[PDB]
Amino acid sequence: GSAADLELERAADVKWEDQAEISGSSPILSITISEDGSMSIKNEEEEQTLGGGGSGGGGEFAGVLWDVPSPPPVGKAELEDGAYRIKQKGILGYSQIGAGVYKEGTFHTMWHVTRGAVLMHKGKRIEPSWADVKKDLISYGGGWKLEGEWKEGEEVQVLALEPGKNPRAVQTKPGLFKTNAGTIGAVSLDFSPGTSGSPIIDKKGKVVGLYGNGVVTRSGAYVSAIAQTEKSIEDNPEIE
Amino acid sequence: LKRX
Repeated sequence: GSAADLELERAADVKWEDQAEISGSSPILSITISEDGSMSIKNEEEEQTLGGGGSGGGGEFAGVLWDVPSPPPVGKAELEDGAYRIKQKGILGYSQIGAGVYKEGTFHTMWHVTRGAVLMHKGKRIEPSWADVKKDLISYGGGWKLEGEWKEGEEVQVLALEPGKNPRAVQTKPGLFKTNAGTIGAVSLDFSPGTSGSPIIDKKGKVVGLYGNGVVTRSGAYVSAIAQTEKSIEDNPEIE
Repeated sequence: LKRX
């Protein structure tokens, strides 16, 4: 199956990009809720395209694509530092999810990108430290720790890496969609399917969370849950 | 790393 070739490629940094475009604030949508736990639109989308799409340093066009500087003189772990385009040879072949979020020493991205697979540099393997389906958040290096948390009340921007192009910082204010439970409040955006792992970053580089699990709705708009850093619940002693 |  998979979990045998999942390569990283830095494209940008996890930060507000000056390409700030107001496109969110999308009012009331109707999304088809699957048994309350899941939520989606009943329209089969298909849009596996981000990494490559031009001779942009990172690439190969054979296996995967990279931008990883782990050096033989003093290195051990992997750290390209920032917002990554990411692509595996697995599941349905050679396809890119896009956004891999590594800040300081912690790599923290979405769960729905996988079912808890291992990472690498096209034939050099590195294991993640955490995977959680509930919040839809995975970690590498250790337990995730930032600070900020976005929720439907304040306005933010989503840092979505474009296919073959620059990190599209889209200004996304709170949105919501109608539900069997009444309404869910989330990030409602009229735009192309934003990259999986897109960090929720303010103009001042605040919050720096993650776009949650969602779908291309109206076969045109992209609406997804809000994911944020609650700080990793280390109830257990880290050593003793 | 696959779809989105």
